Amino acid sequence: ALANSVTPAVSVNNEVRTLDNLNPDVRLILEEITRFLNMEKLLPSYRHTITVSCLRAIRVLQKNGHVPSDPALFKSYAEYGHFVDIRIAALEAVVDYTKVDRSYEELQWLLNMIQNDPVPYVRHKILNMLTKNPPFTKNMESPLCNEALVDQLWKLMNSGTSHDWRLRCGAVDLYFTLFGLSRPSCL
Amino acid sequence: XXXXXXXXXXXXXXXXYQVLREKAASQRRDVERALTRFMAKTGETQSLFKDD
Repeated sequence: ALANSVTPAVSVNNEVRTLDNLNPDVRLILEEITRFLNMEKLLPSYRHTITVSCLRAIRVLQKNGHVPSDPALFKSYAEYGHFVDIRIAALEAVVDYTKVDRSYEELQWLLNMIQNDPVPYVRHKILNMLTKNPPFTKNMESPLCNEALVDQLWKLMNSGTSHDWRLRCGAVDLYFTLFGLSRPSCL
Repeated sequence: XXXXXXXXXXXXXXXXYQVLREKAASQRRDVERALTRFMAKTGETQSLFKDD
């Protein structure tokens, strides 16, 4: 419900970057989500589900321009040695971050972690909700997939995906979304 | 009665149910924010803004 307290119209001109210690109730919401994140860091009660809701709240605050659009917290919670739900929420967050913001480097890291991790289900759901929440949208290509991302996605369909069938099935879903029934307008 | 007789003293009644549980929940909030600040400034820290 704190995440459903979307207030997108505070930053009129530049209020993103520790100007006001942004005000007035957003700071109280930040106090409460800080308290619950540190309690579940200390208490933890059942799967860090409070931490999942807090990370969704932190992404909604990044979508409203209060906390700036920085993936580094979500990057540090998409790491290996956490619970499945924490990692899957941070990966949903960074997929939507790559959708809205033009972060190409975190997409490159995301594809490299699709190649390199031992857990199958996080790859499964990265591909699933990357298809559900797509960046680089077909015939809207401003962030220039044609440069080398078509080549690396074609490689990740061909090579490095002999592990499971469903990972290249999700990559088939990726080319369904990304430049589906045509050439990718490269040559 | 000021010299001969006496009485008895208790000197402590409040008996305010909603006020008592407001005080209890405020003390719980204080313990939450105190331990929050303690291990916030103690251990490994990544912030929301730059250098919070």
